[PDB]
Amino acid sequence: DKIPDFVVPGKCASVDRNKLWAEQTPNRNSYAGVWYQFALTNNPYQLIEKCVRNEYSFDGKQFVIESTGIAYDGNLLKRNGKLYPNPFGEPHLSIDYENSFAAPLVILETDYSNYACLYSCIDYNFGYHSDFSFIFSRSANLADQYVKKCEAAFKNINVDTTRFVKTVQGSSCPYDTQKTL
Amino acid sequence: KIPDFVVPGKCASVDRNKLWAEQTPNRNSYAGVWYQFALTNNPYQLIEKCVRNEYSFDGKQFVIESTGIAYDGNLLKRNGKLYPNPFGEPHLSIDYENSFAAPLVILETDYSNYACLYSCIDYNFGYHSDFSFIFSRSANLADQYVKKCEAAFKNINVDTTRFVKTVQGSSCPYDTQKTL
Repeated sequence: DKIPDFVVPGKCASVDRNKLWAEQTPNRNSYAGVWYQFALTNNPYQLIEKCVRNEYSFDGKQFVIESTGIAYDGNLLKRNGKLYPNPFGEPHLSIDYENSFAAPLVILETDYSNYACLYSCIDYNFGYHSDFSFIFSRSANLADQYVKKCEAAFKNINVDTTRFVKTVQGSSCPYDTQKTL
Repeated sequence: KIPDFVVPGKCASVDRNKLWAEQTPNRNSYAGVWYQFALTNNPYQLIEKCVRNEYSFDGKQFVIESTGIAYDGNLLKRNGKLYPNPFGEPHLSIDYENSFAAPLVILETDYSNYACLYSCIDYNFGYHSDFSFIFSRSANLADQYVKKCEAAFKNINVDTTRFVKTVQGSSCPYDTQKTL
């Protein structure tokens, strides 16, 4: 039998959230601004296929997100999101979007000015989990030195980095239009 | 050949504003204990049998203590919350410790006997998954109320043959569960 490659035997990995959480709380303003999705592992929830541009505004208690790009049907699309602390006090953020589920979102590693390596995982009741990983860049491109940092981070939590797929970005993307949606 | 909870098409349009208008003044009457009578295939629900959900309303949200027997046969408690959708959408979010949060619509309830609950998520490939539940104030639920939920789910084109009954009743250690 075959199943989606994002449904994986066993439980979600450990991932040292308290340390990350404590590193990241002082730095929220530095995480704000525009992040481009450089690559992601197979994600059946992401409605934006190409030119994925995530604009974050920090209001002192959460991030308000405008996510834009080209949808799977070829039209421009804007999605309104939020990133806020997990409501049970767990050491991670919840990422939430209009007309969507909300999920944990761990920042496995970031330097704030070039890249971010993001991770979400869910355990199922039948001995499997699904996880969803992302490489974010402050630009349309991302140098291999930074990509390799994320590769290391994901390998360290036993994520198969051959699962990453690059997202269309760059001069073919109507970013100046997207930012006005 | 794909799971029976991955269904073609978009999530149904459900008439959430009418339901929110009806329900928002009655939150207090939704508190207390609800047993899960039946549900459609759900890969997220960690409690297999004897599912007992105790709701406390604080004015703004519900706190939930869910107990029963896990899939390994051991007792389990899960902590949940049910709060208004943070974007101001006319539905609640159901959230549990160390899980995802999802929309949760009350398609129909009489507060004193039954509730018919519904969640749906859209995929980027044009299918959806929905997750439906029949709750009862008791371990059993009279047929008339089962039928009311069936009609409410059929009205939004959820295939009610997907429901499976949850173990409830004498085989269940509720007084231990109350305790957890």
